[PDB]
Amino acid sequence: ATFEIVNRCSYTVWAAASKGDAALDAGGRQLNSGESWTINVEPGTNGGKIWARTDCYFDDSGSGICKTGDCGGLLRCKRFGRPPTTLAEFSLNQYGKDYIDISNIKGFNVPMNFSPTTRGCRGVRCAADIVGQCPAKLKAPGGGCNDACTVFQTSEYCCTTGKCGPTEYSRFFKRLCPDAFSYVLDKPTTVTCPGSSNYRVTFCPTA
Repeated sequence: ATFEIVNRCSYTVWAAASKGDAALDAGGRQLNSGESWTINVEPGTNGGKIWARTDCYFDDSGSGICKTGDCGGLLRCKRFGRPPTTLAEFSLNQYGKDYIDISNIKGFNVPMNFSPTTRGCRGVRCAADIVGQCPAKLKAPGGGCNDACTVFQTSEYCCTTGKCGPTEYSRFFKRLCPDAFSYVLDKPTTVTCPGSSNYRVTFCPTA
């Protein structure tokens, strides 16, 4: 499947693409405002994620640090990034279907639209100003709005017993972005697309 990752933000982002134990394609790249990066993701990829990282510094060897979404200090991500990170999540060619969603379960850093470029399903978007409206206890100094599991590490926010309800904090993310997951057991906002669809992830889609 091909994904075109487009940075419509007015600031630079460092895009990242991983399936948790391996890079997808090059795994990361700098995108200045307006730039597009086309990657290929192998069919059947399960549990892939794409996200943006902000305020990064990397040296010659592709080592350094980002204020949100850092993936162990590497330009080319092999592992998932540190919250807060708005996530585009996908599982491809799962019994003939592709499954996409956007999640705020690991917080929010940059607004995102995640849309097929082929026929047969609709996209999803979380474009609200979550960082500007973020509850004081969830604000991340680096920028971004953390989820409550990252901040407080309780069974209720992290849904560690597999039983948990919505919370004042998950309702905040849900009120601003109803089409994104707001906690682990939220009513799914997954979109089912034809198997082998192609996609565009756009950062700052309204910008």
